[PDB]
Amino acid sequence: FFELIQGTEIDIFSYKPTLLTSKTLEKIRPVFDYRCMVSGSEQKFLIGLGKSQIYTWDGRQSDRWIKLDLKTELPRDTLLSVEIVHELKGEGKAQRKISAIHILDVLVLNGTDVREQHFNQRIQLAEKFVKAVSKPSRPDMNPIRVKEVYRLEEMEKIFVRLEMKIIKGSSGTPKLSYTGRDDRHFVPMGLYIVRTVNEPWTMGFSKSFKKKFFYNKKTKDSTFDLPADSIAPFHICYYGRLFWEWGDGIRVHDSQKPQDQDKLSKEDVLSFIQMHRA
Amino acid sequence: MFYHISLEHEILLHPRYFGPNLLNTVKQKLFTEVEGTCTGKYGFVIAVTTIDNIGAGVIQPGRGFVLYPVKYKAIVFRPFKGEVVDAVVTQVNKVGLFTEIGPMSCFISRHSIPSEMEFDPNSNPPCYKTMDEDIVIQQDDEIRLKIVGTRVDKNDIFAIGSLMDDYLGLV
Amino acid sequence: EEDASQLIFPKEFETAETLLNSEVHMLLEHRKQQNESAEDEQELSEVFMKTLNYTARFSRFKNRETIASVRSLLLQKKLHKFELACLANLCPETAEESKALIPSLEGRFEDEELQQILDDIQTKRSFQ
Amino acid sequence: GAIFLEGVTVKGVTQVTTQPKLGEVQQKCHQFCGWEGSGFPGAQPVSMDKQNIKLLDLKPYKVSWKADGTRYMMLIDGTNEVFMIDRDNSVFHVSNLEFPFRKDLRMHLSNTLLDGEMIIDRVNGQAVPRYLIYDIIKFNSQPVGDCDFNVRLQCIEREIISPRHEKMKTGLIDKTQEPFSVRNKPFFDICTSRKLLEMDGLIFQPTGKYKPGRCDDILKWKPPSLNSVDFRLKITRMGGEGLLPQNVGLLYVGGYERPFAQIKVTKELKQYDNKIIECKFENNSWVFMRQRTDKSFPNAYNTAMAVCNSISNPVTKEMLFEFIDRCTA
Repeated sequence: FFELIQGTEIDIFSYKPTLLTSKTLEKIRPVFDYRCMVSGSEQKFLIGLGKSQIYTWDGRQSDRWIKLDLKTELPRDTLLSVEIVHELKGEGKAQRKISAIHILDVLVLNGTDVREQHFNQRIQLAEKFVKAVSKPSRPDMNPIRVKEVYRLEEMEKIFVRLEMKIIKGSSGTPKLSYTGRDDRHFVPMGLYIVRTVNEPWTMGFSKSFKKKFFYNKKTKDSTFDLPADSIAPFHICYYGRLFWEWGDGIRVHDSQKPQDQDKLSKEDVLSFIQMHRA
Repeated sequence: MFYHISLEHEILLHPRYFGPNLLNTVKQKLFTEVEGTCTGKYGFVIAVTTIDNIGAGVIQPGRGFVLYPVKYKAIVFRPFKGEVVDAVVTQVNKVGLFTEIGPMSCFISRHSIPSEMEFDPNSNPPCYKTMDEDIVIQQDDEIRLKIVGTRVDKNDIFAIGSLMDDYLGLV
Repeated sequence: EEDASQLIFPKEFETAETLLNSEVHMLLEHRKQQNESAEDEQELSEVFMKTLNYTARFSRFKNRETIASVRSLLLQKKLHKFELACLANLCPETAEESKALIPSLEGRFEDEELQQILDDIQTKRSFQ
Repeated sequence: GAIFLEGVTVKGVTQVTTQPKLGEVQQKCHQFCGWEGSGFPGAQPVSMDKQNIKLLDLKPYKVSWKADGTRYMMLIDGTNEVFMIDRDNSVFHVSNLEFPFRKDLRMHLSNTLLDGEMIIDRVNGQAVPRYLIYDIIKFNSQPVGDCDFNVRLQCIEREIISPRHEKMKTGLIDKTQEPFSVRNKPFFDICTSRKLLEMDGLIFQPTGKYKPGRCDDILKWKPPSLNSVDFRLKITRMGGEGLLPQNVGLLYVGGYERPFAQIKVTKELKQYDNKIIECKFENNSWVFMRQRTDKSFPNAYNTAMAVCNSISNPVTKEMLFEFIDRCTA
């Protein structure tokens, strides 16, 4: 890990997400600077030393690297930001849940550093990597996936994939479930909001040109092309991240009752986003 | 069943470990010695709730260390023959079923699992499922099992459960 | 020699007083909070962690006032401690299931009174 | 021990594991020092104690400011012929560093051996490596080490520096191309240490010929604050019949078969198990300042002890000062 980080400060890996609350909602402005993804476990770092020599770490300097107890393989010199997600198949007694590695972001891929590339661009390299390490002849192996990344101005598309499903062991009580690109779902814990544009830049929408543009708040310059210094590298994306937790009392699907009035609903976050798209 | 009982255990204090505070040393010694243990008569010793009584310290003749009989409220657990208990599945095997009840490993053999719940390695988790694909017992599930018998080995109990009678399987 | 289906317990487990799963969760999280303070004391057993997360997963009564209400409503019922705790932990919904998971409840209570008590359990279950 | 200088990587410097070349480089150093045993020929200084400091009055001394650095003898044999030697005997080839002969600038130096340290420096907030030449053993096979420390000090100036400066004046040498800066540590007569005081201490250098090996008359002074020893940290539960099997942090030193000392094991100390731990001394206790990633083994035992001989019978920041000022009269 110290070799792969090349003298980057270790404290960067210890930063906790800012909780999204009515007091922190203003931080998601401007809306176009952000991406979002549905979380199904706590975030961890993962290092690949080759084959089944895969280890995880929870970002605290006190914590040991733990060997990953999953039947999966990764190239040496691989450093990922991940979560572990169990994918339930079916419902109730017939329900079958399989844990899967879900990549949230990437730093190093088989000795290629990608940390300074744009979040979507880093994810583009990450998406190809999951196919590269894929093993479809080996249904006994634990799957690696990339998270579905949404534009923050399209968060409405996430709630259409939230369903109330009967999980094995929930005493028959339906649980909130996020359904992926396949016939698998997981119980969501919340939603990460990641900044992809670096200061002093920000993304506007031009009503005259019907296109997004980058605006430099210091120079007052505007461009329709991606400025190289507008790119948020991994450390800015990781440090600047918000987390909207989806615990009890939070309404994100219409079948949930009762709502806690001190907690942001889907309707509050979507209304705020709609007011700040324009 | 998760039990709240009172237990008696004797602590041996060498005079090197007296200190200015003597009784806190005995409390830390009891929290070290019996927490996390398992005995055949009293089961899984989970924790010590409240150290009730500290006995009189009998200096053993010829020995140096003092001996404290100690009564203490304790949370324990004991597995029982025929008790229907909730459990977490850890592994589905073609021979049996590794589940957990607390720290206890429980092994449910397939020969005492009915003919509906067949084994499948061809699913990406190897699991227990029927031909209707309705009851799917796989890893990290919440199930219920009837404990037939327990075997204690090396100062710890493991158990054997079953699913033969009614209303057993997935919650 | 022992049999939990007919309350056949050893003589050591005669004064055995039961506990609920949320009671075990609350008291062991209090022990974990005692371990968080009061330093120069190491981490507890692997048994402690496994029991604590095990009863955290299967916890049904999210309030201690819920614990006290279930304990007050069941303790005034002519049950053994074992039958009381196994009912309040497994939480069945039909009185046939109440007699099937616990075969020592055969004829202790009337099955309509038993279904009243099970509906009181499902009334006092803190849902998720 | 392929880390050349820790805190930076440097262009062209490379460990030498080639069997024919290494045996040569080492052999030629032993040769040039007239050195006896195995390993590093370089003169080794010793720590000032209340007994040593009496020597500053027995003969003439020069003094300079130690900085923590790494000890490297530089062997200049030819054209790309420059090499560097470790406290370890590790050998490194240096590439674009060139030493002109003072008479003929077209020629290069051969059969020259230098003593000095590699130090990292600060101007721009970024690391600039420097080699400081603090002594010279051989020049053209000329045995300048048997000459007098001012003679050797001057030699280094006109033979190894002025020439590299002239060729830089002309653009035959773009300072920029060379892996590191090259400089001579300035030394001062004894009487000037009062005006002076990453500089961690003092060095007291005698006027006599260079000697390889342990030099009891070359004195390194460190303020007793910075005294530190590197132990390997081993913590084990210790209550076999004892009531409390509290795990206890034991400290280990090289050469000693059993435990040297004990440290009270902190909640944070634990993850350092098997790894070198660096300790200071304060309260009749040891303390953990940092971790070192550059060694898999502790200090030599007799090193730890000569650390202690230093801490308990210390030469104080003030004791040294009175001793110098009195003799400056």
